[PDB]
Formats: sequence, C-alpha cells, structure tokens
Amino acid sequence: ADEPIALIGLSGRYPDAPTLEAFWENLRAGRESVREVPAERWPLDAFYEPDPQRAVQQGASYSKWGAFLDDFARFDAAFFGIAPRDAADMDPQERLFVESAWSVLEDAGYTRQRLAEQHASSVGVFAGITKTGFDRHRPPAPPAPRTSFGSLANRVSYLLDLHGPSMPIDTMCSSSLTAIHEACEHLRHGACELAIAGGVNLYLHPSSYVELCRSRMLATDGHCRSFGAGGDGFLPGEGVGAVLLKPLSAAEADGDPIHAVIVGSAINHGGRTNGYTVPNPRAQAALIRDALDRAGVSAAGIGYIEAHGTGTRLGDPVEIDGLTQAFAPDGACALGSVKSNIGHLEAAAGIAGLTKAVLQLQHGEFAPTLHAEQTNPDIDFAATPFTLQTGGAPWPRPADGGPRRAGISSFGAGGANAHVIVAEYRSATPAPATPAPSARPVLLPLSARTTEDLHARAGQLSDLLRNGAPVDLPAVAATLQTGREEMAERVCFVASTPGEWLDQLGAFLADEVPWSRGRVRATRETLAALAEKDELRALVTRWINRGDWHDLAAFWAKGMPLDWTRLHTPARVHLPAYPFAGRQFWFGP
Amino acid sequence: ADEPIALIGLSGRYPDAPTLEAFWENLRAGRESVREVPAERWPLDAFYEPDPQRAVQQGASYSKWGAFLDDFARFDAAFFGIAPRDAADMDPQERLFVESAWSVLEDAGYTRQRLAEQHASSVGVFAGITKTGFDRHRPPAPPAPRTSFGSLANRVSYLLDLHGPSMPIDTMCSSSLTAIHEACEHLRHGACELAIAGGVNLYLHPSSYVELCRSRMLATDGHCRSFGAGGDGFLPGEGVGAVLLKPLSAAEADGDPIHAVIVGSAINHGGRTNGYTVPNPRAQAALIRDALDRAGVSAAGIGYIEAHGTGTRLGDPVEIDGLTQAFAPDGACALGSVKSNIGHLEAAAGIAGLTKAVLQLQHGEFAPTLHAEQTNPDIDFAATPFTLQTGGAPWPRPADGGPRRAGISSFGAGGANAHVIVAEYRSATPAPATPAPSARPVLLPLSARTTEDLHARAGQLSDLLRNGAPVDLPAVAATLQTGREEMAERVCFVASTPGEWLDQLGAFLADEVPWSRGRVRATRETLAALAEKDELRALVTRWINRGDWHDLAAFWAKGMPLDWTRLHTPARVHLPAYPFAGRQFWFGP
Ligand SMILES: [Cl-]
Ligand SMILES: [Cl-]
Repeated sequence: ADEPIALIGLSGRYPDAPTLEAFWENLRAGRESVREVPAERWPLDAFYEPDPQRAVQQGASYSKWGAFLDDFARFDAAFFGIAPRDAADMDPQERLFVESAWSVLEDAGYTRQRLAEQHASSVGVFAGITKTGFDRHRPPAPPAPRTSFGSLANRVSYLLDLHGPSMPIDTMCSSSLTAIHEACEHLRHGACELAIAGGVNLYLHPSSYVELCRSRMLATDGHCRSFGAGGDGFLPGEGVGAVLLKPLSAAEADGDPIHAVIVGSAINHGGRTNGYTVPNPRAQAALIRDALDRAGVSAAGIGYIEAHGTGTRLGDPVEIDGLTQAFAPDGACALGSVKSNIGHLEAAAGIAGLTKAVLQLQHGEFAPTLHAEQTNPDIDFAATPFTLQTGGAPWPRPADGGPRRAGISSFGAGGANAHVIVAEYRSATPAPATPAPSARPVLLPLSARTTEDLHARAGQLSDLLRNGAPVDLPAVAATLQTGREEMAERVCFVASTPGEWLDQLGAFLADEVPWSRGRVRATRETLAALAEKDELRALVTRWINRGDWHDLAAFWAKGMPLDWTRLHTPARVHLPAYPFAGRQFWFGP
Repeated sequence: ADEPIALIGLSGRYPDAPTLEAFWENLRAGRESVREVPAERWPLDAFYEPDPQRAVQQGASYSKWGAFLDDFARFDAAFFGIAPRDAADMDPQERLFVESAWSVLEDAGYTRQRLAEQHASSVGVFAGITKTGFDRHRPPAPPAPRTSFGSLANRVSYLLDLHGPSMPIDTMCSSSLTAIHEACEHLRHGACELAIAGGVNLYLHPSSYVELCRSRMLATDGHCRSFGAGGDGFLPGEGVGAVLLKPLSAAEADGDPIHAVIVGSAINHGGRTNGYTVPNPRAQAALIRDALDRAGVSAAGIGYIEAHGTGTRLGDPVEIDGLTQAFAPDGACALGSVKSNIGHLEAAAGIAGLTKAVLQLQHGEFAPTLHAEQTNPDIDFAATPFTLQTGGAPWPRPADGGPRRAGISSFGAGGANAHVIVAEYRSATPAPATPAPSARPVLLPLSARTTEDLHARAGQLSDLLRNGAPVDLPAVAATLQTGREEMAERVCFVASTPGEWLDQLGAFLADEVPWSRGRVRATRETLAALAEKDELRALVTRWINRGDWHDLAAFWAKGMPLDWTRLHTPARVHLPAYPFAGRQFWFGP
C-alpha cells in the first residue's frame, strides 16, 4: 500500500557532533551531551530555581541543563547573498536549516542546475519547527528579531530555486517526523519529483524553559531516562537535520547514491483523551500498524524501535503499551532512544531519531541507550516483544534473509503522532577487480567560494580517503564534476589512484605542482562565449583525444567549461558537504 | 487527474458579518468594512504616524485602518469543557477556530458519534494560520499568553475526537488555501475519510502593523484597490472560516448536503526571483494551469476569478500577467477580489475568497469589486481574457450547459502559491409534488447546553422558515434527529407543515402548549438502562404503531433515547449551527 522512498541525501548537526561521523561515534560510545545553560544564551541568575514547586511560582525554571548546539548562531550569509543586517534579523533556527538544506543537496550530489534540467526544480520542502522565542529578544539599535515558520521552508525554496510545495510542519514534538512523512506522501502521489524534509530546534529565550516547567514536563535531574527507573521529565535538546528524498524507482534509474529506504510511514491523532496532552496507546498502536501494512511488513520484520522515549513516569509505559498492541498479531526486539544521548529535540526529535536509525542500519550496530541500568518499574520487557538495548551490540542480518528494518516513533504533546519504518538498502554489487580497479587518469575538480573554504574542502576529501570510506576515483571524480557547483576559487587534480590523489591533496594543503589553481570571477555567459571560439573548441577536442588531462584541468581551473560526458557515466557518491564557516549573528544573553 | 471533493460544510465570520448570510448581503451591496483600529486592541497614541517615511523610523505604523472582527475575544469555554483560566491563555485565533470547527460539523449535519460509527473518526484537520503577536501581551496576575500553531489543529482534533492528520498550515498569505488544497489531497489518497480545513486571522498586537509597515506593504489610504489605479498596499483584515470536505463519491452515497465541489487545486513555489517577496508570474501561470488540468477543465470553462488582488502598484499587474499566460491556450472572464470588501485576511485570505466564490456560485450572481472605478494604468483587461467586475450582475449558466466554475488564487509573501478551482454542484432533482408535499406529522427535536442557547436555536430556525430557504419538514426533522447532538435543555415539536411549525416556534419563543419541554441532566448510560426496561420498550413500540407522536416527543424531551430510523432516511440538510454566545476573554489594549 506504498511505494519505497529512497533517502539519497542526509545532513545533520547535533550536540557534540558537527558531523554525522561525530554523531555516530558519540552514539557508539554511549556519550551523553548534557550541559548547563551556556552564558551566551541567558544568565542562570534570575532563571534557575532549584525547587520545582517554587519554580512554577514566580515564573522560573527548575532545569538548568540541556544538550546545546555549537555555532548555533553561526551563518555563512555571504554564501547565500544575504546581507549581514537581514541575516541578523532572521531566526537562527532558519539560518541553520538553510545551511542544512544546501548540505543535503551536496551530499546527494545535486546542483541547482541539475535540479532544474533534470527535474524542473520540482522539489518540495517540508521543514519541521515548533519552537518560538526569538521574538522575545529586544536588541539595541532598528533590529527586529522574527520567527516565520513559512519563511523557514519558503526561503530554502527561494535560495535554492525550488518550485515544489514549500511549507513548515508544526505538530509540536513530532514535527520533523510528520514532515518526513508528508514529504514521502507528496512523492508517492507525484506532487513533486524530489523533497527536502527535516527539522530544527533551538532554545533562544529562557521563557521556553519556564513554559516547559509550568507544565512539569522538564526533568528535575536533567536527563532523558528513556524507559529507565525514576523517569522524571525530559532534557531539552538542540539540533538541525535534513533529508533529501526521492522515489526508489527514480533514484535507482538516475543512479542516485542511496543511504536507506523509507518503506512505510503514518500519522494520526489520539483524539479525545482524559487530558489535552495525555497520550493514547490505542492510537499509537493503530499508527504503527498502519505504517506496518503500508510497508507490507509484519511486526516480526522490525529489528529496532527508535522509541519516542521522553523519560517520564507514565509516558514511557504508555508507549510500550502501544508498541505491544501493535506487535501483538506479529519476544526480543531491540529498543532504545536517542533522547538518552542528546535529550529532547522536539521539532528536531524525529529527524534525530531517524538519523540514528539510519546510522545503525548502515553500520550494522546497536547504539546503547543510556540511564537504563534500572528499567522503569511499571514495565517488564519480558512480557513485551521488545528488549531495552542498554549496551552496544552488532545488528545481525535477520534469519529471513531480508533487510534490516527500524521503526521510529515521535509523539507530539498535542496528540499528533508519527511513525516511520526504515529499511536497509541492499543491491546486487559485482565482485571487486583484483588486485585493484583500472588505473586510468581522471580529472578531480574542486571549487569553493573562498580560498579558506577551498582548503577546507580539500581537507574533507583527505579525511575521506584516509578514514576507510569506500572510494573509487572515477565515481568521486564524476561527483566532483557533475555533483558540485562551479565556484570562484578552483583547484583541479589529475590522479589515477587514491594514493596519488592523497599525496597531491597533502601537498596542496601544505601550500612545479601536481595541480592547476585558479580564481574565476566571471559570469558563466562570458566564459561560455570564449569557449565557443572555434580554435578553443579545437583545443579541447585535441586535448581529449591526445589525453592531455593536465591541459584540460588547467583549462577548467581557469574558468573554461568542460562537457564532462566527453571524458568517459558512473553513479554518483556521497562526498563531504560544504564546510560552512560563516559569521556569528547573535544579539546576546 | 483528480477526484472531485465535495464541500459539505461551510462556516465563517467576517467583518460586519457574523453569519454567511450577512457576508453575502455585504458583498451584494458592495459594502466595505474598513474601520480605524478599535480602542480595545491598542491605543493609536504612540502607534499611528501619518507620514510613511517617518513611520518606518522610530518603529511606528502609517496605517490606522483595518477590517476588524466583532467578538474576536468571545469564546464559549464552558461548552468545550475548558476552564476559564486556560481559555484566557489560549490565542483568540485558536478559540475562534474551535467554534468554527464545531460549526462546520453542525452545518454538515455531523455529530461526534456519527463520525466515530460511520467513519472511525478519521477526520483530518488542516488549519491555516500565520499571524503571531499574542505572545507580546503581558497581562497582570500568572497569566501566560501563547500561540501554538500545532494546538490550533490538535486541540480541534482533541475536543472533537478526530483521529486523522492534524496540523497547522503556514504558507503566510496563502495559508488557508494551501490548507484546503492539502486537505483535498489527503482525501484523494485515502489519508482520511473527511477533512476540516480553514483559517483564522487576527491582529492582537500593534507590532503586526509596525512590521507590515517596515516592508512598506500596508496601504497608506487604508484600502485594497485590487486592480484599481493608485494601488498602494493592502488593508489588514480579520476573519475566521472553515470547510468540511469529503470525496464527492462518498458524499453522494452517504446523502450528505453539498454546498459545492472542488474539482481541482494546486500549490507551488516561485523559486528564485529578484527578491524574496517578488512574485513570479511564470510560476503563477504554471500553478493555475496545473489546477486546470487536474480538474480536466479548459480555461474557457472558468466563469470567475477570485484573484489574490492585494492592491499594490506592481503586484496586481503580475497576477494578471500570470493569469493571461495560464488562460492563453484556452476574452471576457469576470474578475474581482473580496480584499476590496474586507481587506487582506492573509492566513484567512484563502478561505474568505473561497467562501465568496461559493456564495457567488450558489446565488448565481457576481458581487462587485470596490475601488475599481479607475483601473490600474499598467493593465488593460481588453488585451486579457478577463474583465474587472466593478458592478453587480447575474452569473448566467455557461453556453456549454456545464457548471459554473470559479478560480480562487492566494499568493504568499514568501513565494508559496495556491489555486483552487470550484464548481457549482448540480444534481437531478424530481419535480415538486403539487400543490404541496404530503402532510405527515414529524418529530422536530431541539436541544442546547443552556436555555438561552435553546431559545437562540429556535430563533435561528424561525428565521430559516421565514427567509425563503428551501424547507421540507421531514428532511429538517431528520437532520435535527440524527445531525445534532442531544444536549441538556430540550424542546420537541410535532408538526406536519412548516406553517404549523413556525406557529409553534413563535409561541415557544414568546414563552397547554404545542411542544414538550425538558431538562436532561443524566449520562447516556443511565438513560439507556431505563429505556431497556421491557415495558418501556413496549411503550415506544406502541406509540410508534398507534402514531402517538406527542408521547414519543415527550419521551425524548425527558431524556429517553429514540431509534429515529423506526419513525419512517431522507438526505440531511444544512441547518443553522450552534449560536455561540460565550464569555469575553481579552487582556486589554
Ligand atoms: Cl591556495
Ligand atoms: Cl424555556
């Protein structure tokens, strides 16, 4: 009852994790990124009140902790042609999500031009967000801080020239997972050919904590003891994440690089319960059952549940109640929650959970769940089809022979629920050539907006070659050529082996030379007109025929356009996204 | 490329229009509901600055006008079991939309029970909203004003026990029209069996005007001269509106009352333009063409365009540019904008435009467009397929013999666009019985939460019988019986003709008597247990067989359950929705 949606682009920043590499390593190490509220956010002087009961009175907060995001206020405005003044006025949540949105494009190997020519720019944007408070800031001269849920999505669609549906998704705690679901639906029904979905969550004003405290939803100890004993409330967590989605059918045909596959998803509402924020286990069951059927998968086909897992006394047993009811017709299924690592990201909780699930699928490992040494007294997993993953362990292939599958749940405080089933992506791969692939010379073009960015890009690729990620030069070359935009500061390499390229990159970073360097400050139209000169056309044709790759490389580095299809199309691969290192835009505490 | 979605429920409140009857009469009369900012909103002392240039400096507003909504802060909290304290803290936008959401249910003739039994409560909620500012208020003791886009939808899903998708829609100026589109999509794809979609727009804080002024988007004269000469900016307008939607296939089968049919709709984004808020005529063309094709209708099949029509110098010609490009392959098509009547409702602009379009379709008339005596100099409609409807005129059936169709456009400031094509609903109706329908006695049950509400309900029905709306008693009876919830204060009539019923209602409002009055303060379960007594069952059966209708009426009025199917199912009709007259919840200026 559903068509598979390929996940071809993935980006994210999380507490103590500027990259997904760091994020996975933290998860693998069972790291908790809890921290007292940074001085730059707001002073704890008239904010923190140790006693929970006295805190609700006089409008304070009994929580001083939180998992915060580094460089939350940092934004490369110049990159997006945004004036410093305007950037200062837009919510940091929106700034971070723009960079994230660019990053998923690069990760997937899509340029703005390729989106236009190949998909008519029909790319939808569904951006999860629920947190406000940036409005409350009143900075000195006139500055006008503003949060626009619409702008979050629409500005992305603007800057990237996307013509698909563009809207925020605010279902509170389940926003980003609702967004990921809606994106999939629009793709299954042809509303758009690609879709960016994600979420962002920042705590910019102390009033956020005060409000969360008034409802007694924050943990008094500052932890998310998901399904652990002494479950109080949750720990506020920050983060940005996005995915680029496309129907598996189209992705495989277009040779897109595929992280994983969303095989089924669902959303609903709990309806009338005893209270406005009282969860409905019956609804959660129907929710997950719905997703299961659309994926055409029995509950016994799920290897891991990334649970909502807020870490509250009555909340966690309800979630397991709903899970048991859903898995009842179809035990020991691995269960945990990223909340125990980085807290509650609310709007960004879904994308964070999904990201962890994908990383688990890809690495074939279970990340431990923290604060579960003593399981919540009101739950015994022995009577459930589930088993709390307190420790790290390998994720073996199912006995079926099928794919690994994970279920991710996200439950909104207002009763809006979401569930996404994600499967490992497997495909027939031919045996490797022995003892190595063919050593043919390829052009490896590299560009960035500034020299500092250029060196950062090269640094990223050096780390890529060294950190054991599967690398075949021609695929990397093709992605650099057709999956990256041509920018002003350029360097182009010619190499036949990764070893040779790594040697070159090392030399370049430390600085005749084994590369062509160039600065191209010219319109595409001007450079095109030059390239159309007959003798210049003749030069390129000659160089290609005689295999003068270093001349072609020099030509490109100086600004000349090359028809890359003439130089051989291998499938594209995931290469490091733009190393944003923008300015800081923050009013202050 | 689309399935028809029936519009079976319609509700709305607009400036100088507490009911849609008043709204249509205002539109018919060419009335403008412009007004200076009410004292209860905010003082104009440190707010209004006559000079536009000096106003942007020192953070003021050069607009003092606006189309405002009566009883914006009024809310029947008791009706929804909401404590006065909590109601005070929720955004008036959310309060008004709850009442609206209940009203569309009653208009469509749906109870909460019928939704559950017949559709498993799979009703989606898509609520348009973009305006914030309620947060800015800091009332005395602790009160905490809050705007939650998620709650807007989720609270409705809660109170009404709905289990479908529940989310706000914020695409800025096009919110409600985006919401109506998304609702339709979810219905076409089986995401839910019914859907509530709508929008709300209030100006609760003066900062709203200040921000709109900074971008020079407000009119200096306080008018929406849509496609008229001297087009400045727009006039801020308030309003609440909602629709209840269901696939035409299901609606006709279930005998639902049908206002009109949404035959096609579309959304997109302008992409990269010269500025973030600079409209894309090319995108608007593709948008409308998209909707046209999904409806399977040529542009020559459209009788009226309800244009976005902000009333700006360069904005209006762009809209017509996009309209001409769209209508180019497939002149004099009627065109206008409700903006000229009630200003710019932004989030609620779409639903307001749609509502006007439906009222035009139903009455078969064109409402005039105001401030168009001098057409915008940069446009001549003579070269366009369109003609600006400056005056009121009948809307004749198309020469094709087909249905009347209207196109409604709504363009967001962030570049998110929406277009909905709406068609007249026509169906084979048998010739009326002469000289009158059969005069058989029917039970006409009436109930409300209080006596004041009960008398208000009866007043509504009296007006209904007198104002020439088509009335056949058995249909009205059936809707009162199965399309209204049974509440505490009850009165039940037995009548055979509308004349007789009207006589009774008149007597009742002025007060043996020709009705049974009752107050039922009891659980359904308690009353059910009584009704199950054998001799009581026997009584009802006897009464039905002997046709003792006044005894049955007395029985129901005293709290006894009647199986209404035993008393005859005619199709339901639109009866007046609950006459909400709640308390006022407003912090102050
Ligand atoms: Cl350099
Ligand atoms: Cl009375």
